[PDB]
Amino acid sequence: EELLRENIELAKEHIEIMREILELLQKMEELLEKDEDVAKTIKELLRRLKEIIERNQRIAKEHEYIARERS
Amino acid sequence: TERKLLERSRRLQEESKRLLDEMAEIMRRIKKLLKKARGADEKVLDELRKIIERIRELLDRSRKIHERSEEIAY
Repeated sequence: EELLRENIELAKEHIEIMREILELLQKMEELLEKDEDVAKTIKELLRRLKEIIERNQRIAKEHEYIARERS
Repeated sequence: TERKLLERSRRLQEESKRLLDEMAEIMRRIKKLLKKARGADEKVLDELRKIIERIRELLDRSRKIHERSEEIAY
């Protein structure tokens, strides 16, 4: 129960991280807008990155639920 | 299906591990590409420098989460 309780907290933290990271990536886009080839490659990278975070964001929630159920 | 939950969680963490590696490498890629971008404003480029290393740190910490979570699950 101690570990399961820890699992819940750990998962929650991860979700928070992904939230902040998602916020930071958005801030990065603002500055990117503020070389065409370089910026183009960047824009795609953050686009691809964004998608990655969302999926991982879903996983974090999914795990948190698992941890909740596992208790 | 209690064992189902353990198996389910274990699979997800494997996937999530894959994601953080892919993300970290992307961020690394960005830092290199940014430095190659002398054309942009130096101050703004630095800001992204500070921002990215903030993110990179969080991904390191996230990796520590997984490492820990894997211990608990194991």
